[PDB]
Amino acid sequence: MQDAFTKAIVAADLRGSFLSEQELNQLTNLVKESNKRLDAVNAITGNAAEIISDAAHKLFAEQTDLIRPGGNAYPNRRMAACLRDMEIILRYVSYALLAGDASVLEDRCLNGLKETYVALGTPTRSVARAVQLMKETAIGYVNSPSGVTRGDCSALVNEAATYFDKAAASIA
Amino acid sequence: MQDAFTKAIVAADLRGSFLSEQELNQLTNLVKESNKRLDAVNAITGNAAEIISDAAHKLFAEQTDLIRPGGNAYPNRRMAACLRDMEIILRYVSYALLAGDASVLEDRCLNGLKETYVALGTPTRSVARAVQLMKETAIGYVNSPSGVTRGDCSALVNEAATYFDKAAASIA
Amino acid sequence: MQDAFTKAIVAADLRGSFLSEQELNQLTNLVKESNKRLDAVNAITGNAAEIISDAAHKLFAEQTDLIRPGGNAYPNRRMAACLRDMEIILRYVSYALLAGDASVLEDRCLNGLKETYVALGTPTRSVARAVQLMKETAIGYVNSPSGVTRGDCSALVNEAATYFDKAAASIA
Amino acid sequence: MQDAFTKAIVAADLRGSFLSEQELNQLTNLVKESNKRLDAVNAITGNAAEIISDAAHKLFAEQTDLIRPGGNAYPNRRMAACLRDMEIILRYVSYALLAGDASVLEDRCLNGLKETYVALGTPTRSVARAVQLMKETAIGYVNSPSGVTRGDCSALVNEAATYFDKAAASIA
Amino acid sequence: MKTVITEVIASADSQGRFLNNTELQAANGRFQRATASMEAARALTSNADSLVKGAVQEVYNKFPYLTQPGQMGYGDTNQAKCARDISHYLRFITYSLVAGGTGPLDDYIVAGLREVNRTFNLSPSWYIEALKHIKGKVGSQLSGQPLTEANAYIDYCINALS
Amino acid sequence: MKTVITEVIASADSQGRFLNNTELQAANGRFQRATASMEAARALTSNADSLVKGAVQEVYNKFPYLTQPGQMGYGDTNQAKCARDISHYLRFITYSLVAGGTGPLDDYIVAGLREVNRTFNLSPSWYIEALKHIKGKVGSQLSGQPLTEANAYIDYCINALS
Amino acid sequence: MKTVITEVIASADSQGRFLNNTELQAANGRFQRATASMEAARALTSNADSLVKGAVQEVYNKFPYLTQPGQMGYGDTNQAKCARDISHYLRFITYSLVAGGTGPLDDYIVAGLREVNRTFNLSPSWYIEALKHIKGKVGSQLSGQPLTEANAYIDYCINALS
Amino acid sequence: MKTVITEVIASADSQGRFLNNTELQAANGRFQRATASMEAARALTSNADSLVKGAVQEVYNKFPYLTQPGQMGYGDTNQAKCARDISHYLRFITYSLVAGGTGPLDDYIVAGLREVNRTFNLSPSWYIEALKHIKGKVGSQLSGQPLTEANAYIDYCINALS
Amino acid sequence: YSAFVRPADQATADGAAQTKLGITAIAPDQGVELRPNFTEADVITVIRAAYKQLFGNTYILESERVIQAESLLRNGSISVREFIRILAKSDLYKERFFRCTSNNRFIELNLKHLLGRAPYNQGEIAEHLDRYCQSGYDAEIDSYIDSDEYRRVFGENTVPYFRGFKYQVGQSAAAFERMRALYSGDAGSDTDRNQNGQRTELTSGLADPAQPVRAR
Ligand SMILES: *[C@H](C)[C@H]1/C(=C/c2[nH]c(/C=C3N=C(/C=C4\NC(=O)C(CC)=C4C)C(C)=C\3CCC(=O)O)c(CCC(=O)O)c2C)NC(=O)[C@@H]1C
Ligand SMILES: *[C@H](C)[C@H]1/C(=C/c2[nH]c(/C=C3N=C(/C=C4\NC(=O)C(CC)=C4C)C(C)=C\3CCC(=O)O)c(CCC(=O)O)c2C)NC(=O)[C@@H]1C
Ligand SMILES: *[C@H](C)[C@H]1/C(=C/c2[nH]c(/C=C3N=C(/C=C4\NC(=O)C(CC)=C4C)C(C)=C\3CCC(=O)O)c(CCC(=O)O)c2C)NC(=O)[C@@H]1C
Ligand SMILES: *[C@H](C)[C@H]1/C(=C/c2[nH]c(/C=C3N=C(/C=C4\NC(=O)C(CC)=C4C)C(C)=C\3CCC(=O)O)c(CCC(=O)O)c2C)NC(=O)[C@@H]1C
Ligand SMILES: *[C@H](C)[C@H]1/C(=C/c2[nH]c(/C=C3N=C(/C=C4\NC(=O)C(CC)=C4C)C(C)=C\3CCC(=O)O)c(CCC(=O)O)c2C)NC(=O)[C@@H]1C
Ligand SMILES: *[C@H](C)[C@H]1/C(=C/c2[nH]c(/C=C3N=C(/C=C4\NC(=O)C(CC)=C4C)C(C)=C\3CCC(=O)O)c(CCC(=O)O)c2C)NC(=O)[C@@H]1C
Ligand SMILES: *[C@H](C)[C@H]1/C(=C/c2[nH]c(/C=C3N=C(/C=C4\NC(=O)C(CC)=C4C)C(C)=C\3CCC(=O)O)c(CCC(=O)O)c2C)NC(=O)[C@@H]1C
Ligand SMILES: *[C@H](C)[C@H]1/C(=C/c2[nH]c(/C=C3N=C(/C=C4\NC(=O)C(CC)=C4C)C(C)=C\3CCC(=O)O)c(CCC(=O)O)c2C)NC(=O)[C@@H]1C
Ligand SMILES: *[C@H](C)[C@H]1/C(=C/c2[nH]c(/C=C3N=C(/C=C4\NC(=O)C(CC)=C4C)C(C)=C\3CCC(=O)O)c(CCC(=O)O)c2C)NC(=O)[C@@H]1C
Ligand SMILES: *[C@H](C)[C@H]1/C(=C/c2[nH]c(/C=C3N=C(/C=C4\NC(=O)C(CC)=C4C)C(C)=C\3CCC(=O)O)c(CCC(=O)O)c2C)NC(=O)[C@@H]1C
Ligand SMILES: *[C@H](C)[C@H]1/C(=C/c2[nH]c(/C=C3N=C(/C=C4\NC(=O)C(CC)=C4C)C(C)=C\3CCC(=O)O)c(CCC(=O)O)c2C)NC(=O)[C@@H]1C
Repeated sequence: MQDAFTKAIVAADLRGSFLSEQELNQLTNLVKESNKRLDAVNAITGNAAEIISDAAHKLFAEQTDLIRPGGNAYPNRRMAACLRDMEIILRYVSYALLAGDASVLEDRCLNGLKETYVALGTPTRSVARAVQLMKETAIGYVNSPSGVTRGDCSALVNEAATYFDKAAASIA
Repeated sequence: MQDAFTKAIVAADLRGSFLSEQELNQLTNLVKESNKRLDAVNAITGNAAEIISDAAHKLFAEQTDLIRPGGNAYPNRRMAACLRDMEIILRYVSYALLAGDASVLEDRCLNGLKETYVALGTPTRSVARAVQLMKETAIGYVNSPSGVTRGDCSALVNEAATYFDKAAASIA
Repeated sequence: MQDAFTKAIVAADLRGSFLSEQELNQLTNLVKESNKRLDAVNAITGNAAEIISDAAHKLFAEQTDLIRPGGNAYPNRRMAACLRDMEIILRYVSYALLAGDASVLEDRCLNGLKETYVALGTPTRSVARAVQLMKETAIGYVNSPSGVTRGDCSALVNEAATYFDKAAASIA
Repeated sequence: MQDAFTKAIVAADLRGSFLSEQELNQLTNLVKESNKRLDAVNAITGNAAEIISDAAHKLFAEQTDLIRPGGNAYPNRRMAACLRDMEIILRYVSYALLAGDASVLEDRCLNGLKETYVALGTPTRSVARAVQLMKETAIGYVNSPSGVTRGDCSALVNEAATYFDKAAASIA
Repeated sequence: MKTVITEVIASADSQGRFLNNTELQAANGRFQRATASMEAARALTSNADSLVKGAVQEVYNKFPYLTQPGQMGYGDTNQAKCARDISHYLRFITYSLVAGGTGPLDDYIVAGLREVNRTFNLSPSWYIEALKHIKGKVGSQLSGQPLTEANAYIDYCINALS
Repeated sequence: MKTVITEVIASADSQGRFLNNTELQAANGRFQRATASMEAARALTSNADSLVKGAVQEVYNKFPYLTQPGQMGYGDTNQAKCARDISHYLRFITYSLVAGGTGPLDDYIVAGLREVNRTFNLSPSWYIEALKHIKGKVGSQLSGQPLTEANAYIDYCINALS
Repeated sequence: MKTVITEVIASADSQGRFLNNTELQAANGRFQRATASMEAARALTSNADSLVKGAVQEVYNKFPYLTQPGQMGYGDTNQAKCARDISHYLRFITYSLVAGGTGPLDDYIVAGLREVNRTFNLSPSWYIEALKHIKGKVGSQLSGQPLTEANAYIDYCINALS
Repeated sequence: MKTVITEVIASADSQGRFLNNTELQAANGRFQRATASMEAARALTSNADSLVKGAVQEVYNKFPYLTQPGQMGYGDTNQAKCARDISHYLRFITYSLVAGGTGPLDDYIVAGLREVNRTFNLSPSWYIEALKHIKGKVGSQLSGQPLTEANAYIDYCINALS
Repeated sequence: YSAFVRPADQATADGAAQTKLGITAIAPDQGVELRPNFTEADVITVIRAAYKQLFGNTYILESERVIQAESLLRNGSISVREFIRILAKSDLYKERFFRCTSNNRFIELNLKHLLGRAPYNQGEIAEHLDRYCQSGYDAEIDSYIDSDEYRRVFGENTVPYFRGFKYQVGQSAAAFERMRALYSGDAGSDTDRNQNGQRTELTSGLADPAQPVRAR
């Protein structure tokens, strides 16, 4: 796989050099944030079931047809899949968030996904929509926890967003 | 898979409706013919070996080269394959005939068949020919049996033909 | 595998003889009962879930320990297994009932079941108990259905019993 | 698998009780030693290759026959095995040492080992000997490291021993 | 999709052999029965609606609290859905009668049943009642084999739900 | 052994599911047919002998040279065997009618047919004639469905032999 | 059973390599955290009972009808069970805190959760409330990391239940 | 590449489950340690060169004959290479400290070490000395945990080489 | 509201049952699946596993290991089931783990190495025995990985696992008993090189009438 640290290494390797002092200071700082980083992840995982449940409800209220005969979320079998999918994407996103790198998400999850969806006749648009719906709910938790020391998580929040968005984009 | 009944269902499903009374009456009558339908199938299966044997003889009387060194049916090994193939196709056709639907035949059997033949360098034309040869012999039995209650099987006979022909066409 | 018909055949084979007229009349009558036979099976399958559910409740009311910490049905994971098992046994029994022969049941389901149970440390006795509990409930349905033409099912009822019992015995 | 913590849990479970305060204090203290515990492991892993190399030399100086034609360590093939084996055992021992529990070692490593050795014709006694040879060398490192804060590791040292010995015993 | 006809083909196909007498016998069975099956379907199809109303209703009697505010049974949207859903179950049942196999049921309703229900917190119980109530009504309009068939399928779901 | 009943069980078993309506429908088919099947068996069983004589005989007419010295058809031992064998074929056929499946045939006759025949240099052709001649005779004593059934099975062998 | 320590061993074992620095780092993490974990456990263990009462109770407020005759919540046996069960959940949670892994939870509670619940018609919902109510109480007796830990595990179940 | 963080993800991923508390604990460990790790790297990076010179040198003292004509240690090209190589080892070590895992080492240095060395007739021994000499020097510039970390990794290679 | 809980009598627990059989985590199996983008390490771990599962758990020397099959995994172009086909088509497996043991022996051991199950019935063992002369050995092993259930579970991109010693569907009796015989202790492994040569753990005698009994 890859993650923030490993990445920087790899770059350095091809130059053939020891790590730049500048570059260390990226990682040094990254460390400092860890604690924040972690809690973020924890928040997602903790609320997982809900995040999904929620997003779904809203997805189906919007695009009624998906659940109607002839739509893509009908019948049960399909419905199930659609739920499962959302979850998966989420799972990955989380992973990334911890790693501090998109890769894992892109490689295992997003790669080829669009085409699959196309071949099946799944409407890519709707999938993307769902991803966002999820995003917002998720951030909701990340950003409003209880019993955590109060401070600024923005930096992490935005990175979270980006991950969701890469997802949305590549699916769409 | 699919067959006549299942099919009608599926259609109805996408409309989102119960089966129309009109539509039932298609199936109701289809049932009535069963007995005829069955015997037809029985006749094929009963004579199977022969049908093939026969068709082959005629195939090779026509296209002498197939059996000559450098041809496609030479040597033994190849010959064997060619016989086997014919049989298979037949097998499927039968299946369809029972189901009351092309699908099974198309999906399991015909799909990709042409391409195979191409890749091998098997002359698609000749294959098609064989299929017909078979067709005629087969009908021969379907239509002239022993101990069966005398009646009109035409309807079934024609449907049989069609199946053979879909085969011929998609191979060719 | 085996069943009532096949069985009689096999016997006849070893004698080297055509079937006795007497012997035919066993099978002839067996046929007549079919309809009854079938409904019996149908009743079990129809109520399956319940039969089990019921039996379990009673099993655990009796042998409190099984469900207590350190017992064999504790914790959840184990519990699950124990339920699953009961079901299986039932499933088989049904099979037999249709066939009109113990064999199927004996071979796939019963043979070496005891030993398994032993190796695991599961108390064979309790298993057997459950089987009976099931038996009684099952018969309950077989014998008291709704919308069926009223007549005598005893013959079948008893044969059902026997199957259950072979089970009980070989487990125990 | 199992380890010190998990173990205590399991015990508590069968009693059907919450963890004793007394019992917590076993684990609480166990934690405190962690740092020591860790370094111990680190020392083994760090010296691994050598520990073995060493032990072997001594093993073969003692039991000359093993390396002579007809012996068990001859020819190369066998020799290799014997080396590999030693290593494995070691590997496990280490694992245990970290876990704070014999189990892991007993189950994966020692279980069935005697019987294997028997079937092969390997002289169990010699194997045991090797294990000890290893033990002593290993302790050597555990107990005399460089750059570590000075303190008492005896407690750990002895537990280490025991693991080695369980090995020796069950093989022998 | 699992029907008598499809299966025998499948089995024949797997072994790699022509449909022989064995299978045809089986098929014949399906066709003979159909006459009864078909009848049942015509009966359900006609009374659909009325069955649906009755069922939905029942559920509420059985579980009053559902109709209270803040619950699932509350507010028309949900009621509409509840209706729709049961319609579906029925729809499929008819299908299955006609197809002469559980197939239709399996693929639409059963497969993925659990997870759907879990994620939306639909209690199987409810559906069940619906069905039972139905079964009871059906037990008047039909009789003999037609009836028997109707039951089988209805139940099959009960069992799948539970 | 392959009969209708055994198969559905098998299929049910593989999937790991209870016998549902689907399979029972199939079974029913087998049972309804049996009445005809059974009749046919009673007819063959009775005329057995006569059919056998006629067949054996036929074969010799068809292949005169067999009866010449130094051939297979020659010398009583061989004739006895020839008789025996055909008896068997018949025997099994009856069985299969009753069992309601090809099963009996498959396991006794068909499986390993080729190699046996190869190693002892029995020409399939012969048997075939026997059968055909039989089929022709049977085509008098029987009628309607009973007949149809008889044929199916007889043929099934022809096809297996060839 | 899944704890930090067991896993790294497992991973090390699979690859067939000694525990190197990589794994130890991980282990160290578990140990540092333990101090907080341990604290939490001591707090839950002590107030156990009171938490249990409160939860059970809550459930009934949330779902009044349960206490009505002919329901599940009704009649002492059931109440006893209900109590027992929740106790368990709690018990395990403590365990898991101490073990430093979900392991204990997974193997006792989670594995087979669904089917148990299905066959006995226990609605996950109930348990959930119990937990939530608990979580709320715990959110007073504890603070900082100790708290955080407590939550994690409690939740983990919520998610498994739902 | 194997680091703490990557592994837990991997394991989580395989099972198909979310990262739960178990893994996070592990991660936390990695992060706490990093501060020491990072320090060590800064120290090695700075003194690199000097360490390298010293090592190369050492090797020659240890194995005088290498510097004789017709040997490997002889002629500048070889000396240059020898230097380069050790630089590499060092480089990677730093990497690994920072990455918080053996990963970097494994993939660059270790995998395929043997065969390379065999085909070019590089004696592991040599490298080893280099390392040891290094380790000794490092044992001055560093202290406490920073040191400990440095060692671990240095060794890990010794073991891989031997 | 008694909330009598109590230690109970037996006090078996989760763990004790399996330790009694001695599975020590062989019965529980965690499948390993390859990915189109994978670390070389991830390929290594797969190779590691593959070797064990299909081999006796016997020692494998670097010389023994076939590098050409290992090459290609990194590349792609070899399905992991096809990778596993290359092994056993290997001389290594045929000359050792095939020659010594009787036809019955390797059938059971294949059926173990390639699939967790021990053989449910005498007839299916016989089916492969029909093949021995019927067709070339390579076909018969090919037939196993080509068999449906190999495909059904861990069909593609998955190392085979000893799913035996848990409930698998359609296990005709003595699943556990036979498997108990066929798996020694976790450390213990079938040995190409062994005293008394190599004989079938499972009694030829049985496979129909009784459950097997074997040293553990
Ligand atoms: C960010 C979205 C929100 C937020 C986060 C936040 N957390 C901390 C500090 C800590 N958080 C943890 C949590 C963990 N560390 C671990 O090792 C684990 C896994 C076992 C967890 C769950 C820890 C230990 C700390 C340090 C001590 C403490 O929290 O008291 C901060 C403070 C800054 C820092 O980086 O230390 C912040 C801001 N707080 C919010 O309100 C945000 C919405
Ligand atoms: C016979 C009428 C003619 C003929 C056929 C022929 N076929 C092959 C080889 C193959 N043909 C097939 C057949 C099928 N593949 C499928 O998927 C299906 C349906 C399930 C069929 C009908 C395939 C796949 C092969 C390749 C593998 C095989 O063993 O068959 C050959 C031999 C090819 C070769 O190069 O040896 C032949 C000859 N060709 C003739 O000469 C006839 C006109
Ligand atoms: C059609 C190609 C030829 C023909 C057929 C024909 N068949 C019947 C009637 C029946 N045929 C069957 C046969 C089967 N039913 C089964 O269940 C099976 C499998 C065991 C078979 C093989 C049956 C049972 C019947 C009903 C009774 C009977 O045999 O008469 C008819 C009569 C009309 C009808 O639709 O039933 C006919 C015409 N006859 C021809 O002239 C064609 C050459
Ligand atoms: C339930 C009535 C009693 C009980 C049973 C029980 N069984 C297990 C575990 C297993 N049971 C089996 C049995 C089977 N193998 C087969 O071939 C068949 C059908 C022919 C069956 C029914 C198997 C294989 C297992 C082991 C693997 C698994 O657990 O899935 C348990 C669990 C105990 C354990 O640790 O394995 C139990 C509880 N015990 C009770 O509590 C009841 C009295
Ligand atoms: C015995 C425990 C119970 C019982 C059964 C009973 N059934 C019948 C008759 C029939 N039952 C069926 C049912 C089927 N036949 C099939 O083909 C299938 C598969 C699709 C089924 C499920 C049928 C068709 C009949 C014939 C008509 C009828 O329903 O009566 C009887 C009558 C006697 C007999 O069949 O010989 C009886 C007695 N009756 C009892 O006492 C129990 C309730
Ligand atoms: C025992 C056999 C010998 C010994 C050990 C010893 N260690 C410490 C203290 C520490 N050891 C470590 C080491 C680790 N902690 C980790 O997290 C890891 C993995 C990344 C390791 C390798 C740490 C961090 C400490 C704390 C600081 C320190 O080094 O002192 C002590 C001090 C007492 C204590 O309880 O920690 C001792 C005695 N020292 C010897 O002389 C023994 C032969
Ligand atoms: C009736 C007893 C209760 C009720 C029903 C109800 N259903 C939903 C939501 C869904 N219902 C289904 C069920 C099906 N959809 C299908 O496609 C099929 C198979 C053909 C079935 C059986 C599904 C899939 C859903 C999920 C989302 C959706 O349907 O759009 C709800 C809403 C729950 C929510 O939170 O969204 C309700 C309320 N209504 C009542 O009043 C009863 C409690
Ligand atoms: C009759 C058309 C011709 C004939 C036949 C004949 N058969 C054999 C030998 C065998 N024939 C069979 C056939 C069967 N035996 C069985 O058990 C079964 C299945 C129930 C069948 C169908 C077999 C197995 C043999 C080989 C062993 C044996 O001795 O029976 C012979 C003798 C040839 C020899 O060399 O042994 C003959 C002559 N006899 C004729 O005159 C016809 C040409
Ligand atoms: C509380 C909200 C509800 C309640 C509980 C209740 N439970 C049962 C039965 C069982 N409860 C469990 C749960 C567990 N058993 C375990 O081993 C574990 C893990 C440690 C759990 C969580 C189990 C196993 C059962 C089923 C078997 C049994 O007999 O206990 C019942 C009785 C159900 C019955 O049909 O006998 C009840 C009532 N009681 C209430 O009032 C709420 C609805
Ligand atoms: C120094 C201890 C001795 C020495 C060095 C020397 N090395 C080679 C050749 C190679 N050494 C390596 C080492 C590396 N190359 C890499 O890419 C890596 C990992 C990043 C390492 C550690 C390799 C791969 C080679 C082979 C390729 C090459 O030779 O360029 C030589 C050359 C030997 C020859 O050409 O036969 C030498 C001389 N020489 C000394 O003075 C010391 C004894
Ligand atoms: C070395 C100190 C002594 C020694 C070793 C030795 N072992 C074997 C053969 C085997 N070793 C094992 C053991 C294990 N299996 C495992 O999985 C593990 C770790 C969990 C171990 C340790 C096995 C199964 C074998 C069989 C290998 C095979 O069949 O190829 C031998 C060779 C004997 C043989 O004929 O194979 C030897 C030499 N024996 C000595 O002589 C030393 C005293």
